[PDB]
Amino acid sequence: CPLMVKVLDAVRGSPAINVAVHVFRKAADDTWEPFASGKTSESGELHGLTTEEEFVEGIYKVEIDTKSYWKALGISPFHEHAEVVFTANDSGPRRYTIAALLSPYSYSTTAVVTNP
Amino acid sequence: CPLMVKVLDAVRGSPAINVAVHVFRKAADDTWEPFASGKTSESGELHGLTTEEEFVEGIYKVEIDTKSYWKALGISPFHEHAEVVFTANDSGPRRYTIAALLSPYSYSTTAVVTNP
Amino acid sequence: CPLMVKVLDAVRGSPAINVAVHVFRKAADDTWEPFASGKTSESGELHGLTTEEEFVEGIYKVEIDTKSYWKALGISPFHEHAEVVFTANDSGPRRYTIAALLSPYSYSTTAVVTNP
Amino acid sequence: CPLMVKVLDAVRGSPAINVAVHVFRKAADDTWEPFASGKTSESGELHGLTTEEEFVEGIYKVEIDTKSYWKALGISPFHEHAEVVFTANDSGPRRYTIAALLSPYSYSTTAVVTNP
Ligand SMILES: Cc1c(Cl)cccc1Nc1ncccc1C(=O)O
Ligand SMILES: Cc1c(Cl)cccc1Nc1ncccc1C(=O)O
Ligand code: NA
Ligand code: NA
Repeated sequence: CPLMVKVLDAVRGSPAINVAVHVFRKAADDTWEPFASGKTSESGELHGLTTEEEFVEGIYKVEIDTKSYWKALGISPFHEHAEVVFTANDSGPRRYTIAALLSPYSYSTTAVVTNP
Repeated sequence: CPLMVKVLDAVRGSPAINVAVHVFRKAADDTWEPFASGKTSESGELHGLTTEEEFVEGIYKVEIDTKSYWKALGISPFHEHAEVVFTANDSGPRRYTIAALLSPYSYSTTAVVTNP
Repeated sequence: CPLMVKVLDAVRGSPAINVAVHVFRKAADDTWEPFASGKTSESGELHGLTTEEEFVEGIYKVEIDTKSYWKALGISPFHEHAEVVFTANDSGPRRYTIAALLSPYSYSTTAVVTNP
Repeated sequence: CPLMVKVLDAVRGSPAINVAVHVFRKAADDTWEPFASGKTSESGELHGLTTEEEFVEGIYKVEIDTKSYWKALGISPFHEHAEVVFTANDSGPRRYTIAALLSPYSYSTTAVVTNP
């Protein structure tokens, strides 16, 4: 699998567990079409979203449902969700990790792109 | 000025100047309607986007055009843009500062919310 | 004011008020000598730490007393403090803003450096 | 091993490879005594720094030698190093991951503390 998502909690110092993640691919008419989805594991990670054959070049959006995560902890958050929008490019390294670090009023996101 | 956007560059240690910003508001049919737009000044700040009268309750999306910023400086970055999606004014009028700190493969965003 | 410190709270979406800050400068025997100190105001900012005359070339350490900040709000955080260590004025006088964004188990820090 | 260090590069979107890391423990006279050290691997990770028997409660400092990392890439950085100072506590979960995300003029750090 060429795409993994990892989510961390900056308030508790822990993985962010059971967070819903939705991935979309941009269609030719500029709409966002559902591509893959899941929930983070006990390690904060979501594996197996796609395959090499399916993950062709194009623009993708990863939506992390942060508002529901904070509400289940009893904490009032700012954002509706965190959105990560990027182009997949076959020239570059082949494995994409999209990571996010969550606080109630802030988030940080980075990409780690590597070649096995 | 109940909505201000501030952008910093983590590579240069400077304000991020001339960054385009587009704000949208979710309409009653669930589409994103254009609401306001502008670009950051020499201080990295974008003022004057809206007014207390026009900035009603709603779900707003602040799109910060990070790719165009980096490409103008000769850098091929990861993200298409940074998107900040939040509900505003649901407990009455507030003042919002949306800030972002930019790197080629990462960004952080936070909100400062005050009650005038 | 060639040195300013700004601190934000990522849990509340607000300035971090009443945060103690201690600045040190490395001496010719390699020890950290006390240089200046203060606390952040209602805006999260600490002004007036030093002057253009006293802020000579050197290696400086800005210690932001994050643990004491969180403990006063009822939160047991991870870090003792946040430390920012940098060489200043090695190409002539500059103005430095040291900013930090705080969560219980995380912090981000960045510098804005300008030439007056 | 109860302590792991992980370092990421926000400019290149990659692990930060071959970064020197030094760990110190605070002594009774308030000085910092060398405890363990190493260099990050090709995955940006440094394993095997200590053992359960040796990693007793106390105050520790993790110094990440970011300045040398950026200089070897040809990039002028701001900080001398990144410093992470924290108390180890036997009550909490048993495995500490200290992670840092590096840019030339900024860094973010978080702790992930979990129980096997
Ligand atoms: C310091 C910082 C980090 Cl580390 C990350 C994101 C924004 C900021 N800065 C701000 N964020 C919100 C409002 C104001 C600022 C500022 O730096 O003036
Ligand atoms: C340490 C950190 C910060 Cl400070 C901010 C955002 C992500 C991370 N962590 C990661 N980011 C990307 C890929 C992996 C990780 C990780 O911590 O395993
Ligand atoms: Na309401
Ligand atoms: Na010089």
